[PDB]
Amino acid sequence: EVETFAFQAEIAQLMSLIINTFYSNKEIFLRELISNSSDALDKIRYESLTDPSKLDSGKELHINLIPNKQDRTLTIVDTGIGMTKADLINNLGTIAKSGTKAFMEALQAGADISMIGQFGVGFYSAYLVAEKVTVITKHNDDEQYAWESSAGGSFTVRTDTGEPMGRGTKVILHLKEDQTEYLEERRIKEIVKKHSQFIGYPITLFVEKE
Ligand SMILES: CNc1ncnc2[nH]cnc12
Repeated sequence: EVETFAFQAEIAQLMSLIINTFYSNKEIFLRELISNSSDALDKIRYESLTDPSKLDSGKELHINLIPNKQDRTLTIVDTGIGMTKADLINNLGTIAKSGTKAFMEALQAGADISMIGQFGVGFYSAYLVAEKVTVITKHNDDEQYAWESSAGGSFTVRTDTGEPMGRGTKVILHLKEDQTEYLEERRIKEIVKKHSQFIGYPITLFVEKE
């Protein structure tokens, strides 16, 4: 059972702008997604301070980066608070409609695309490098779901049959054919050290057999 939804018009326009604008500094996508994971780990931590049973689904708090050259995917995994089905449908827990309107107003007044995170919609910078994004997520108060979109104005939500993750979110980037540099260990390391060196959770870069 798969359900299909239309993006609100402002989010559809934001995604088409990210996909079709000439902008060379694409590497900022990974900074924005690591920051999103850190915010979600802060949230489950705060809830656990008064109710430790919230970590019955997993006590480790971390971020993993997993490249796969055979599938041409780069995946970002966190053990944060996760998303309910309502959260996924509601623009992955963001205020994306008003955030877009601010981002547009800022771009006209001189800002550039790398400031996207200051408006609450940094998740959509994934489309600088991906042609499709799949999101797997599990919140303590709901079941495991998969969200997916290739842009084009719609997304799908379904109940996920894959491996149970316990609690958290997985962002799988199906990369554009000319953006494979972001599967290389040296390149990922460079980007993390430049943009994310003070994140307060351990970041582990997996390697491959090759
Ligand atoms: C983008 N929305 C998110 N909500 C909850 N956990 C996450 N981890 C990465 N992105 C998120």
